[PDB]
Amino acid sequence: PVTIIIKECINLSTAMPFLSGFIQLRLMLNKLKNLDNIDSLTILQPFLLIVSTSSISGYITSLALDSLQKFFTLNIINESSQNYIGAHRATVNALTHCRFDDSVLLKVVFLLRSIVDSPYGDLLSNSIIYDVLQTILSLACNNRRSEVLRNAAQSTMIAVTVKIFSKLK
Amino acid sequence: LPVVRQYLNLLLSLIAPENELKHSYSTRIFGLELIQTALEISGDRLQLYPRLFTLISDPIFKSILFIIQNTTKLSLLQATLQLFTTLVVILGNNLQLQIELTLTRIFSILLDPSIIKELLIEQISILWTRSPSFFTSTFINFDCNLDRADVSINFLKALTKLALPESALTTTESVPPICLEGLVSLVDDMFDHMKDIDREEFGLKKRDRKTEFIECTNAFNEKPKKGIPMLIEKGFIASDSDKDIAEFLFNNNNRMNKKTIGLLLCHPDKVSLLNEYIRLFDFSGLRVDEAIRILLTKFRLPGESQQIERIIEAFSSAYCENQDYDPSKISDNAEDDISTVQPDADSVFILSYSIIMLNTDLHNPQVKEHMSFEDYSGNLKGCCNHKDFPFWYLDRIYCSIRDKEIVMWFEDAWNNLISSTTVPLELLNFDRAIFKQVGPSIVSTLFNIYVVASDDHISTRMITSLDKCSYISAFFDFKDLFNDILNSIAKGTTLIMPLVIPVSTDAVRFGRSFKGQLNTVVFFRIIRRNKDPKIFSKELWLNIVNIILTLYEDLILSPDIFPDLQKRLKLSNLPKPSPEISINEPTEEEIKSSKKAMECIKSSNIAASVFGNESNITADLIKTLLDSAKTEKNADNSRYFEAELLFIIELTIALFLFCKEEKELGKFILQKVFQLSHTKGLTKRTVRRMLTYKILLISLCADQTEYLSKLIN
Repeated sequence: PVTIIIKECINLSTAMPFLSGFIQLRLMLNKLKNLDNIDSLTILQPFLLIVSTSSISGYITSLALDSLQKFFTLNIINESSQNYIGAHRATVNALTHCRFDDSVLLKVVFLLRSIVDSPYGDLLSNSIIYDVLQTILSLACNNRRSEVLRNAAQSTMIAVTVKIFSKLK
Repeated sequence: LPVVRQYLNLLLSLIAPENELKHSYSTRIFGLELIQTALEISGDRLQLYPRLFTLISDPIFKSILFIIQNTTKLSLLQATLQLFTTLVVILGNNLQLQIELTLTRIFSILLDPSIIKELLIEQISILWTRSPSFFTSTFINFDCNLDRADVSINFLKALTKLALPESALTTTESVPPICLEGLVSLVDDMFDHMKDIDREEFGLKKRDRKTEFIECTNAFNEKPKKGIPMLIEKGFIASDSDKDIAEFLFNNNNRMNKKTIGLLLCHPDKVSLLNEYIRLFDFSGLRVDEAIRILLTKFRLPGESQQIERIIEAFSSAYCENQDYDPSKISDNAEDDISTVQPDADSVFILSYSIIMLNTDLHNPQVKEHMSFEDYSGNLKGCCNHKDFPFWYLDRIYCSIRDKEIVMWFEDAWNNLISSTTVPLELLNFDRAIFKQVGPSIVSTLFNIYVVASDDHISTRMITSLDKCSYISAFFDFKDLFNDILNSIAKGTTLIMPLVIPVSTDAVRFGRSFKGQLNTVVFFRIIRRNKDPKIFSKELWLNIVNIILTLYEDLILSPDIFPDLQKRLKLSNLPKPSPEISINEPTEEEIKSSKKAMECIKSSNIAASVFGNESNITADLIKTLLDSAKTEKNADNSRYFEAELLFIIELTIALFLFCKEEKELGKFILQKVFQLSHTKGLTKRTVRRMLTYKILLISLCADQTEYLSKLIN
């Protein structure tokens, strides 16, 4: 089924311009029989609006990123979904820009690992993977963060380097 | 695959009632999320494996249910409700008996803190949302069976009770929109299934039997003495003789209260029934204490000793006939053999009394002194008819008593549960039982929210769903909901000084209120589309007639409803109702409201609303509209007495010309026309115009000659 997204919508609504978007999303996805012709940039755009901006506390961003990871792990977006390429482009594109204590960044890093390592990461544009690599390298090189997050950064950059240079074949 | 069973057993060990203090609540919410993910990844195929299915069915629902009623924090409750809702959606086909208990306990906690109720409603909301046919599907799957509860109707009843603004004290301010969403979705679902099907084509026997059974159970609990022959009345029993009636009680004891059977069997006249009640059961090969336990499971002990005496007498006498007599091998070296003891009636009668005493003093908490094991065996020294019982008889019974006590709160109720398990046109037809048992409640709550609330956006949705309810009542032939809807709207329209484009008290009250506008529009929107006049009652006819007459009271409704009749008979338009003063006092905000009312009635198509379509043309409308005539001049109503009579008369002539009952109904209206024509000195034009109508009535009717003679003379 695809009832997970409405459940995550009500889960994130308990935050007490974005709440109106989420309630519109719930009213839209009252519809049954799979996501169907929905123009799948909009099925999850308000989640990207939460993480993209820089005027919301870390708790809501962590909840939104958990929702995104839940959607990807359960594979809500698939090849059958309309415009899945654009959605999986936008989700990596938004995470590169500003965000956010350290657990939020590790959640972003783990989601980046999971997206890039999977088959759908192959569909990302070559102008975007450079931005992802720049972001992870900025995390790894910087020492102000906690050391264990730096080690996680180290491992993900090794993994995505192997995944990138494997494509050179 | 054994790894899956081991891992799920481990996740069971994470969250459980017994393993509460060992692990912290972060672990518990995490385990709830893990079980949710595991169910989500594969739940369609999880049913096939029975070793795993028992693990996900029987002992994890314990962990679910136990920490809804007992928990107080919010974070754990969120994840538990997440898992519960996912279990409902994914595995709704099977897993049907266990789920009913948790919905029942959910509504039990809901009806009777503040934030917890909001979380409960907000989390359970998705069941009706993602499955709009949920209320129907639970009715097919669960309600139609004879047994079990009836929580399908109680769901809508609980939502209805929670929907009002009265629940500010009970719950916080977020609940009412959340429940009202599903409450409106119920009515909105029906119009999706209405477009295909016409009225005349339409024009659950198990549910009929269930209604008969539930009414019989209610009466039998209320009064068994009348209930028994009433139960014979329904034909559910072979005959009056006690054999069949006694057979009925044992099979279906789960639904009946113990106290009812206890007070039924206590009376002295029915003591003969005990001669055949206990005859069915037979405890051969079992000890007396086990038989006493099964006996106490079936009914509650009385309080009065004399009442208890006959019940113990019947119980003790019943055992003796079951077992024959082979007592000649008395000895004390026996090791668990029962048949050697074959006591008389008095011996079993005395044996019965001492067995029951241990429960109400030793195990009871109110009494503090304990009679020991010593005094119990000390009591019966030379009490069983000059010979004592064997001293291994009482010790076995005392050991059997000490392990467990009899129960007449939560854990024990599960014990009876598992024993039950271990041991398009058709949808409409299966509909029409939902609305009958909830409809008055749903319309009452809708009207309460409509009248109390003030926002335009909510009220428009309310009135639209109200019209959906009216259409639903119209499709069937309920004729108690529909009159209530239209009558209460008629009350709600707010139509039950020097004027001029008139201005009036009723007009200015109309214009200044937004509430009346939607009521007046939607009401005659109902009246525009209809398929039978008989559903209307006398009160609604009075209401609409008073509406049209009150609109005629001022210069709102143009009385030119039937220009064809006037052009046929060659009269001018009827005389207008003659207001006070005319020129072109009021000023500023007085007129600007009232003109809007003059617009809104024109949006209602009031002329063609009730008179336009031919469905409402019937004897009731004419008969009550003639009754509506004032027939009396007064200084208060001297403005319009001359004109209302003409308006009523001509309107009835046009109405009567449509009806084809050209034999009977004309006599009544001709009678009332001639009764009306003799008012005190009405003006010249009125009597001038009335004779044309009178000649027309004389033409319409048949063999009405005396009135024509009086007309000439």
